[PDB]
Amino acid sequence: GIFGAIAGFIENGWEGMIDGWYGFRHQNSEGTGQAADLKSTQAAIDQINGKLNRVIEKTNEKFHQIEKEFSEVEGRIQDLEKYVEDTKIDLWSYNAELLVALENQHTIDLTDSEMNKLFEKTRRQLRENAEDMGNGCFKIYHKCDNACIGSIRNGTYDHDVYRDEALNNRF
Amino acid sequence: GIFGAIAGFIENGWEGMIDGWYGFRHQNSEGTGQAADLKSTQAAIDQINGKLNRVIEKTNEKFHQIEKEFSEVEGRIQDLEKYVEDTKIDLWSYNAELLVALENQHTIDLTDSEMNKLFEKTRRQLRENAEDMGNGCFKIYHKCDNACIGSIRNGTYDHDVYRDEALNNRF
Amino acid sequence: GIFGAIAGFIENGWEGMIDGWYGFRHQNSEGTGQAADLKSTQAAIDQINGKLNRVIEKTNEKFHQIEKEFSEVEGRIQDLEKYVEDTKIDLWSYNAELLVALENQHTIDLTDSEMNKLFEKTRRQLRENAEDMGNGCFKIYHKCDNACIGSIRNGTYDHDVYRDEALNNRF
Amino acid sequence: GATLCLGHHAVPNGTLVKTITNDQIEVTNATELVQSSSTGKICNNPHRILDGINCTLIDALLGDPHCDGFQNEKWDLFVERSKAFSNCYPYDVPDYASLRSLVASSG
Amino acid sequence: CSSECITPNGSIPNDKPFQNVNKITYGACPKYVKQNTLKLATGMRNVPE
Ligand SMILES: *[C@@H]1O[C@H](CO)[C@@H](O[C@@H]2O[C@H](CO)[C@@H](O[C@@H]3O[C@H](CO)[C@@H](O)[C@H](O)[C@@H]3O)[C@H](O)[C@H]2NC(C)=O)[C@H](O)[C@H]1NC(C)=O
Ligand SMILES: *[C@@H]1O[C@H](CO)[C@@H](O[C@@H]2O[C@H](CO)[C@@H](O)[C@H](O)[C@H]2NC(C)=O)[C@H](O)[C@H]1NC(C)=O
Ligand SMILES: *[C@@H]1O[C@H](CO)[C@@H](O)[C@H](O)[C@H]1NC(C)=O
Ligand SMILES: *[C@@H]1O[C@H](CO)[C@@H](O)[C@H](O)[C@H]1NC(C)=O
Ligand SMILES: *[C@@H]1O[C@H](CO)[C@@H](O)[C@H](O)[C@H]1NC(C)=O
Ligand SMILES: *[C@@H]1O[C@H](CO)[C@@H](O)[C@H](O)[C@H]1NC(C)=O
Repeated sequence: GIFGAIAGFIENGWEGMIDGWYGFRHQNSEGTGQAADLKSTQAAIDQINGKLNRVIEKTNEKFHQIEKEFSEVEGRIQDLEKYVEDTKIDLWSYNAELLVALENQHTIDLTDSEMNKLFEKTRRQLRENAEDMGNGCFKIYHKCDNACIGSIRNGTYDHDVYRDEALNNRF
Repeated sequence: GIFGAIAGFIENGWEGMIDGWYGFRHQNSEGTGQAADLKSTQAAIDQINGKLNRVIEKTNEKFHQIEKEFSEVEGRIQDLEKYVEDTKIDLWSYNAELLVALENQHTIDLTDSEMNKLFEKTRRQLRENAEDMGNGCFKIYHKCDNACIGSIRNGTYDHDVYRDEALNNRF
Repeated sequence: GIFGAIAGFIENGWEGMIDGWYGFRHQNSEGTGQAADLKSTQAAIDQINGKLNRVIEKTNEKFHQIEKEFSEVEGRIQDLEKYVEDTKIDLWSYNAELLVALENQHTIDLTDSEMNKLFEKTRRQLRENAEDMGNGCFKIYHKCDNACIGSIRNGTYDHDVYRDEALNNRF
Repeated sequence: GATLCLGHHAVPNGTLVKTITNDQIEVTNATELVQSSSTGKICNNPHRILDGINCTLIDALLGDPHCDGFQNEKWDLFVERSKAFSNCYPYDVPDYASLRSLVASSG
Repeated sequence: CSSECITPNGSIPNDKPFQNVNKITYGACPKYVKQNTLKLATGMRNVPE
C-alpha cells in the first residue's frame, strides 16, 4: 500500500495464520514458532468496524413521495417529475461509487499502516541486538530461546541484557 | 494516527508545552530544558488553515426560489416542490457529514505525520552518535551541553565532531 | 508531502532526469553517474493512470430533458423547473471541486510515498555498509565501482561481501 | 542467534474490490453495500397494508359497489393491483393524480 | 412476515446503505442507485505467494 509493507517488502501473507491478522514467526535454537499479535489485529478490526458502522447505519425513512412511473404521456409536469427523480438517482449513484472507492483505498492503506507499525515497534525494541533483513525479518545476534522471543512479543524485552553478546556477534 | 507517532510510540502530549505544537525536551549535564519547534508547528497550522479556508469560504447567494411551506393541501405540484426540496437537503446533509469525516481523519493523520517527520529529521541529524529509545527519545552517547542541544534543534549539529566520543561510548 | 521525502529531506528534483520519475545519482572512484528507476516510476504512473481512467471514463448519455431557458414569465412551474436545474448544477459543481481537491492531495501524497519507498528499499539493501546522510544520499563505506552501484540499483547487492571492509571504515 | 519475522495473514479465497487508483484489487474480505434481491412478498408488518384487490383507491373513495368493503378503511400503505376495475357509472377525475395523492396521504 | 422497507417488487432488508431493487420505495429504505453491486473492503490486501 502506501507504506510498502503489505504486498511490500513483506513478500506475502500467511494462509497459515488463522488466529490473528498480524503476527510473528520465529526460528531459534529450540525450533520454529508462530504467534498472533492481538493488539494490532484489534487496531485494524476496530477501525474497519468504525467505518463499517458509519456506512451500514440506519437508512432514511420516507413515506409519501412523487410518482416515479407513468401510464400516460402528459408532457411538461411529467418531464419535470421524471427529470427530478433521474437527477437524484444519478447523484446518489455517484456518492456511492465514490464512497466505496475512497473507503477501500483507505482500508488498504490503514491495514498496511498497522503492519508497518508493528514492524517499527519491534525494530525499536530490539535496539542494537538485531538487524533488518529487509524481508520483514530481523536477525537477532544473540541467543534467543522461546522465553526471550516471547518477551519480544509481549513488549518486555530488555536489550541491555543481551547487548554485549549481540554487539560482539554483530561485529 | 497512520504513522503511529501521536497516540503512538510517543506516549502522550505535553500540556506544559504552550509555545508550539511540537518540540524538544532535553536532559543533559547542565539541566533539563524545553523548546518549541516552530517550523513544523507552522507546517501543521498552515495545512489546517488551508483546509479551514477551503471550507469556511464564501457561501452561495440565492434570491427568489421555490416556496418550501404550504398552508393548503394541493396534491401533485406541491408533492413535487416538497420532494425536490427534501431531496436537495438530504444530498447536502450527506456532503456535509462526509466532508467533516474525511477532513478530520486527514487532519489527525497529517498532524501525526508532522510529528513523525520531526522525529525522522532529528534521527538523521544525529547519525551514529545516538540511539532510538523507542519512546520518541534519543540517547546521545557523547557529552551534549545546552549549546549542542541547541545546535541539534536549529539543524546545525555536526556529528563528525562527536562521532569518536559517541562511537566509543556506544560500544 | 505526507512522508516528507519530496519537497522533504530530498532538497529538490532533478530537471536533468528525463528518462524516469525516480532514480539514482552516484559518485565513486570511476566517476559520476545517473540512472532512472523504472519499477517505481511505473508504480506512480500506473496509479495516476488508474485514477485518470476512473475520472475520464464514459460520460452519461441523456436525451430529452426539461427546458432550461424561458422567454415568458410563467410563475410557479417555471420557478420549479429553474430551481431543480440550479440545484442539480450546484451539487455537481460541488462534486467536481471536491473530486479534484481530494484526488490531487492523494496524488501528491502517493508520489511522495513512492520516493520514500525507493529510499527505504535501498537503505535496507545496504545494511551496515552505508549511512543515511539525511539529504536522501547514502554514504557507502567500502569501495563501490560502477558494477557494484549497478548491483545496488538492480537489487542484487550482496552486503556480506563488503561488510568487513565497510564495518572497518565506519568505525 | 535467532530470526524474528513480522508478517500479516492471508486467505485462500480473496475478493476483488474497487479503489481510487485501482479498478480490481484483491482484499481478504469485503461486504456488499447494495441490496439487489427481494423475498417477493410485501410484509404485512409493521405497516398497515391495505390490499385493494379489485379496487383502486379512487373507486373505494367514491363508493363503487364492489368496493363497498373499503368503507371507512385505514392504511399506512394502500396497494393498488393491476387487475383492478371499475363497475359503476363511467366517470373521470380532472387532476386524478392529485386526488389520488391527497387521499392516499390522508391515509 | 416483517420488514421496514416496501418496494413494488416485495419487501427488502434495510441493513445495507443502498439498493438496486426499485426506485419506488416505502418506509426506511436503502437509497436507490444504479449499481447492482458495490463491495466495501473489510480486510487488507490479500497476497498469497
Ligand atoms: C423489480 O421491479 C422492477 C420493475 O418491475 C424490475 O425492472 C424490470 O426488469 C426487467 C428485466 O430486467 C426490464 O426489462 C427490460 O425492459 C427494457 C425496456 O423496455 C427492454 O429494453 C429490455 O429488453 C428488458 O426487457 C424492465 O424494463 C424493468 N422494468 C422497469 C420499469 O424498470 C426489476 O427487475 C425488479 N427487480 C427485482 C429484484 O426483482
Ligand atoms: C375480483 O374480481 C374477479 C373478477 O371479476 C373475481 O373473480 C370472480 O370470482 C367469482 C366468484 O368466485 C367467479 O364466479 C368468477 O368466475 C370470477 N370472475 C372472473 C372474470 O374470473 C373475484 O371474485 C374478485 N375478488 C374479490 C376478492 O372480490
Ligand atoms: C512477557 O513474557 C515473560 C516471559 O514469558 C513473562 O514473564 C511476562 O509476564 C510477560 N509480560 C506480560 C506483561 O505479559
Ligand atoms: C544554531 O545554534 C548555534 C549555537 O547556539 C548558533 O551559533 C547558530 O547561529 C544557530 N544557527 C542558526 C542558523 O540559527
Ligand atoms: C544486476 O547487475 C549485475 C552486475 O552489473 C548483473 O550481473 C546482473 O545480471 C544484474 N541483475 C539483474 C537481475 O538484472
Ligand atoms: C467478512 O466481513 C463481514 C463484515 O465485516 C463479516 O461479517 C464476516 O465475518 C467476514 N468474513 C470472514 C470470513 O472474515
